[PDB]
Amino acid sequence: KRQNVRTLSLIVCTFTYLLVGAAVFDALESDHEMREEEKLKAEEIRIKGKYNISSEDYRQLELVILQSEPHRAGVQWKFAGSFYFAITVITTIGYGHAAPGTDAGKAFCMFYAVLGIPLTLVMFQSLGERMNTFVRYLLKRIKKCCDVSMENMVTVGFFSCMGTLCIGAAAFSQCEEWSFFHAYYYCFITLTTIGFGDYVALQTKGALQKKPLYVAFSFMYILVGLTVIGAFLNLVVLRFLT
Amino acid sequence: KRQNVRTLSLIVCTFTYLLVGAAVFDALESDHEMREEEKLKAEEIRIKGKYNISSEDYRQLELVILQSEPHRAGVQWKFAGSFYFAITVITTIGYGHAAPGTDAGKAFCMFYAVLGIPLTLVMFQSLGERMNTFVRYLLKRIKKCCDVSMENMVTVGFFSCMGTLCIGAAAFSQCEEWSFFHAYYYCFITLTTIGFGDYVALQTKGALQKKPLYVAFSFMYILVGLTVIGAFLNLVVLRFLT
Ligand SMILES: CC(C)CCC[C@@H](C)[C@H]1CC[C@H]2[C@@H]3CC=C4C[C@@H](OC(=O)CCC(=O)O)CC[C@]4(C)[C@H]3CC[C@]12C
Ligand SMILES: CC(C)CCC[C@@H](C)[C@H]1CC[C@H]2[C@@H]3CC=C4C[C@@H](OC(=O)CCC(=O)O)CC[C@]4(C)[C@H]3CC[C@]12C
Ligand SMILES: CC(C)CCC[C@@H](C)[C@H]1CC[C@H]2[C@@H]3CC=C4C[C@@H](OC(=O)CCC(=O)O)CC[C@]4(C)[C@H]3CC[C@]12C
Ligand SMILES: CC(C)CCC[C@@H](C)[C@H]1CC[C@H]2[C@@H]3CC=C4C[C@@H](OC(=O)CCC(=O)O)CC[C@]4(C)[C@H]3CC[C@]12C
Ligand SMILES: CC(C)CCC[C@@H](C)[C@H]1CC[C@H]2[C@@H]3CC=C4C[C@@H](OC(=O)CCC(=O)O)CC[C@]4(C)[C@H]3CC[C@]12C
Ligand SMILES: CC(C)CCC[C@@H](C)[C@H]1CC[C@H]2[C@@H]3CC=C4C[C@@H](OC(=O)CCC(=O)O)CC[C@]4(C)[C@H]3CC[C@]12C
Ligand SMILES: [K+]
Ligand SMILES: [K+]
Ligand SMILES: [K+]
Ligand SMILES: [K+]
Ligand SMILES: [K+]
Repeated sequence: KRQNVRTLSLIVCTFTYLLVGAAVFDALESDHEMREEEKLKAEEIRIKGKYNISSEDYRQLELVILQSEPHRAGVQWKFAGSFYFAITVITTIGYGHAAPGTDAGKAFCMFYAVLGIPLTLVMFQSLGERMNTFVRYLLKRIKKCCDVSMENMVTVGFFSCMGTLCIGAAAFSQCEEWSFFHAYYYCFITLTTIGFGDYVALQTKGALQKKPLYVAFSFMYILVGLTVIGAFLNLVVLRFLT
Repeated sequence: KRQNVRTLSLIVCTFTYLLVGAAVFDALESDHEMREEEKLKAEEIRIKGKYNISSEDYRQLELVILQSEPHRAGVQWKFAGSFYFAITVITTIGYGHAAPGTDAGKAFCMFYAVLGIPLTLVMFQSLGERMNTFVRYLLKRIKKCCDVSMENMVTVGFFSCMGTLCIGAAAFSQCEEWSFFHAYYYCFITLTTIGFGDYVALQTKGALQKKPLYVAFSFMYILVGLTVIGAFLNLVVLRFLT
């Protein structure tokens, strides 16, 4: 019946989209990955030959460097670091810069996520609804000064999202030595709750302990962007959900 | 008015929860992080003293090791690797094992996420609704063989979630050299779309190219668990949402 027809039609489209994306990603990244692997292998071979590093100690050095990578940015388990980790956990971002090393800590993190995800989702939904109402009121007032259609609301939301993305990209590029495109990409990744972790803010020269204003601004920007995205999402998707 | 009262009451509870979580995480991880940092610093100092490694070349070695970490697991941009990356992107997991290195690739990934997230969400919601209806029908048939309350449905969903988590943990522990607790934690992280990236499957001895059955089973388990979690989320969260 329809329900099954729609359920099976969605699956086929999703599978086709996944296949197309995988094919494009392979065709675009195979040569680059091969070249990077060749260059890295040549460099490491040259370094090993020059320094006569033993093969057994190479694995130990790799493990030490990998384990000490988060520690090179300072102390990541202070009050600011713990707050950042909790914010990433509740928002399902998963940056991966710092992870618990204790089984009890892992269990506590799991319980924290379980007890916090629905509350954060409900709060974000309420904030998005309130922002949508405020935006509608502002648009009505502006039109009176100068009825509202959906398309106008959709365009206003898209423009607001683009402006927020541009502002965040400029702010993060002018305070962390990042390119405009790289900052925009990082902001988009952060606001979509994906969290690749390739670019992580508040990880340079101990900014988590010496720049409280920057941390506060980053938290405010993250919350504002999440609220903005939660309105565009529920005003284009929730209509077809139920 | 109530609306603002509820909106402001949610915020206070969320902030208190964040503060409590940050305090607990700090009090639980400060000493462990300090000990790990001290041990790593001592080990690296001893290694540098023994091998007489120059300071300038140490940064180059660290950069080479960091850039070559994904490549140590094989080829991550093949058909299987591209499919895995696309699956992680559309599901907003963000493992971070492989990331694009080209600006055009990053733009394509951003467009892919934008065009794929709503479709995946709608498909997951439909699958969860269908599974919920099937579970209700099965429960009614079982009760007839031996009306349904909401508490019974919640208990059945929780039991199904626990069973799926246990099965996935056992399967991933018996095929990737992992402990039961670590496998359970990794499965929980994967199913919540957090994606810390500390534990990533299909990254050992080139399993992405030599074990197609394992990759297919992992994909099926991920999809099933995502549907199961989405169903429970629909039961608990949507009733209080609208
Ligand atoms: C196993 C997992 C999925 C459990 C998830 C727990 C939720 C069912 C709880 C956790 C936080 C709760 C919320 C915390 C705070 C509030 C504000 C509260 O508002 C008021 O008390 C003032 C307004 C009014 O009088 O309704 C209404 C319930 C609500 C949304 C709660 C609804 C139920 C929530 C989402
Ligand atoms: C209404 C729209 C179009 C504009 C919104 C105003 C922005 C232009 C302002 C509002 C908040 C500002 C930010 C608030 C806090 C900071 C931290 C501040 O950092 C420091 O002062 C310490 C580090 C340093 O020395 O750079 C640098 C500027 C910045 C990013 C500000 C940049 C300019 C921002 C984004
Ligand atoms: C209704 C909305 C607008 C409430 C917004 C609340 C903010 C004003 C608060 C909430 C969380 C706070 C942050 C939580 C944690 C920290 C780390 C804290 O760092 C330390 O305590 C160590 C470094 C130092 O000694 O300054 C500095 C303040 C800061 C950035 C706080 C700044 C003020 C913030 C952003
Ligand atoms: C900028 C971003 C937010 C754009 C998001 C795009 C969505 C508005 C699109 C993308 C995929 C679309 C879905 C793709 C497939 C289908 C199945 C389709 O079902 C059928 O064609 C059979 C049943 C029927 O006849 O209705 C109904 C619409 C729907 C849910 C579409 C609804 C609109 C969706 C969610
Ligand atoms: C109804 C519930 C209670 C049980 C569901 C059945 C499971 C016990 C089965 C169903 C799918 C099975 C998996 C399907 C595929 C594989 C890949 C398979 O890998 C290989 O054959 C190649 C690698 C190797 O040589 O180990 C190892 C077993 C495993 C994980 C299977 C383990 C047992 C599973 C989870
Ligand atoms: C309605 C539902 C049940 C549909 C389920 C579809 C699956 C049966 C398909 C969809 C995606 C497929 C996978 C997509 C990609 C790959 C990588 C592919 O690897 C290669 O082509 C290189 C290695 C080799 O030569 O085997 C092996 C098959 C596999 C695991 C496929 C196995 C079969 C899968 C899981
Ligand atoms: K992530
Ligand atoms: K990550
Ligand atoms: K990582
Ligand atoms: K997510
Ligand atoms: K994520």
